[PDB]
Amino acid sequence: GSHMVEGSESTTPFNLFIGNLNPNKSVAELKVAISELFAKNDLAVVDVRTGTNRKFGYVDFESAEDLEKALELTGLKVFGNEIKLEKPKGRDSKKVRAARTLLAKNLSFNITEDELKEVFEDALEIRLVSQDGKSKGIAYIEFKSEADAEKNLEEKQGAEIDGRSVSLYYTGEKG
RNA sequence: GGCCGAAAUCCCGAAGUAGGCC
Repeated sequence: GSHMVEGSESTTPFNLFIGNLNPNKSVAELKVAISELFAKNDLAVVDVRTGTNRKFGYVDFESAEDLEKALELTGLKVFGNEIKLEKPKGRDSKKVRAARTLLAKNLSFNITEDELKEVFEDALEIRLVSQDGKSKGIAYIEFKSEADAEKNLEEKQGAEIDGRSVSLYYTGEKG
């Protein structure tokens, strides 16, 4: 579909983000499962997208009544994958935030975002990196900017905790 | 002239994008 509209960058006033789509299915299949469930729910999905690779995804409604039901619609099993839902975070092109972000490495099974939040008081967001279902030892951390994530990343780099030092791996192309 | 379709260590328009495949 090569059609665009005005207002800003959306097809409707009520939109939303979803997670857990289906990496073993199709994109239209993910949106159709949510479009069919809304047809039975009594909604009116105006549009739906995906979370690149069917990992997460998006949706769009035509009213505040579809957005409120769309909230309760977080119990959607996309082709057998209970998708998650919540306000959209459209800001950086997913791989764009990495520039102003840095992830910690060499962490442990006990450490956590809280501990990173205690060491990275300047970082605004953090994302623990495990093995898709099992603590791995890394933790992403985004700051107010590159110089911010860089000044803190270098300012700590190591943080003696859990009887172990946590390294910090930025997120760019040159690293 | 069709199609095919992965990644980006976590993470929520990456993308239905890149690269690739006939």
